[PDB]
Amino acid sequence: TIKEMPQPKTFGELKNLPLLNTDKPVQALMKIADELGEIFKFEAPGRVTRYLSSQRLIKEACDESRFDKNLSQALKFVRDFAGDGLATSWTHEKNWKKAHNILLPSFSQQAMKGYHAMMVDIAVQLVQKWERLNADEHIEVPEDMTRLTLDTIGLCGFNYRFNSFYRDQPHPFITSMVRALDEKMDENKRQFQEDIKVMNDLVDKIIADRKASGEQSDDLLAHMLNGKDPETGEPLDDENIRYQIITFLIAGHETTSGLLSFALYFLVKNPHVLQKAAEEAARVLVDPVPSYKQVKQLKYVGMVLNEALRLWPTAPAFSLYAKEDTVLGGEYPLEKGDELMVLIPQLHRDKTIWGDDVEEFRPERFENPSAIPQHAFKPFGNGQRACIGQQFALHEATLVLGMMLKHFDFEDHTNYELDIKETLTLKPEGFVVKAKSKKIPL
Ligand code: HEM
Ligand SMILES: C=Cc1ccccc1
Ligand SMILES: [Cl-]
Repeated sequence: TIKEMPQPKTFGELKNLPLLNTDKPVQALMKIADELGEIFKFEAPGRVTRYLSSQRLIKEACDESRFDKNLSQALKFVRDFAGDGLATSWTHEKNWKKAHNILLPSFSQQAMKGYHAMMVDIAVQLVQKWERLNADEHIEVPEDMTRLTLDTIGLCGFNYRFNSFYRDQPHPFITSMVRALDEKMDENKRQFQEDIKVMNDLVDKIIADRKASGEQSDDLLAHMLNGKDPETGEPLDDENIRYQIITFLIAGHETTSGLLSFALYFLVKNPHVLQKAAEEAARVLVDPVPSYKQVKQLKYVGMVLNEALRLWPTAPAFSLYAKEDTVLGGEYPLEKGDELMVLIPQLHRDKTIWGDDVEEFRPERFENPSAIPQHAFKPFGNGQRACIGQQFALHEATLVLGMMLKHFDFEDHTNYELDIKETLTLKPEGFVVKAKSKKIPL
């Protein structure tokens, strides 16, 4: 029997559109969800979508025979730069499945072992930076985590060194990336087009240096350049290879920087959790450099990372459309092409799944993950359109956080007040700490 969806306050002909005129629209959508419940309609001139918050409804929306990935307004904009790269292609575009099949083997267990030494190269630069600070100096947490994650995808994925740790100023790639993208929220056209040229010359250099190289390679770039899809039998064409390089250099670092920064925020705010994870790191990381196998034994560090993704998943929403007319939850009829948005932070606060203490930071929720019902925990998206870089993000973050907890004690010296900046990702803006060295050599 059919139900009418709640809707938040309207503004005449503008409908709900003005609720999004805020620098924190995900946070404002979470509040609407606390007020309206598991589903609400959100209308704008010429548009409608439905925001989902409960596991009981999201488990249906994750049914791939009924719903496929939709390009959100944001992906539609990013598409101007990332083209039909993995993240911004429709599932039905030839190049989505070709590139999925060609690039999947770049995240196999054997590929992950291949990347480990270069992840260590970066993680050691981070540890050295902090070792080298003078007394009383502090650390800008998301700034340094972005330094780490950017350098990690450039080097592991492309054998390119952004050398972020030699810079106190942004890398010309990144800031060009940002102001070209903003320059479609006279003159700022030699400027926007200076930037696009920055992006294009970097992609050009990545490709050309690989070709001029006589070294054998099995990294991500090697797959883009040489791999053949077993289905079509075809390799990627030059145009799509370019889009994939841009896709992975951005998707491959921003969300991972967020996760690291929230995890450390939650550790400093919960000193018993911090002590338990530091104890694990001291017990397990018995050598000067961690090995692949040692990172795999950092069980509790990995539970910390999942509990940080539970509360602040750093790609906080994904969009879907109905493949055919269908009824959601036995209550809401949908027509072919109708859109749904999955509000992941709210899914992750569903008290029917997690119990009443949902706001508490408790990594022990992840002790027995087979206990979690289907579709309840979704920081990496859904189905065949789920994050292809999941294992890469979690290996890098477990390695790096384990090393941080081995080498330093941390102080929340400002009593930092959580302030979450929203871009394509989320981060704790302005988060700073002091790190006192434990004086353990590398
Ligand atoms: C903790 C860090 C990360 C988070 C939370 C995350 C989250 C997500 C989510 C939610 C999606 C689905 C997007 C949608 O449905 O519209 C996705 C897709 C994707 N991610 Fe990640 N991601 C992370 C790290 C990475 C890394 C390190 C890489 C690359 C190495 C990456 C590459 C991609 C790509 C290429 C897709 C598109 C996959 C496809 O549709 O075929 N991500 N991610
Ligand atoms: C970092 C992976 C990703 C890809 C698309 C949207 C948000 C995050
Ligand atoms: Cl529990």
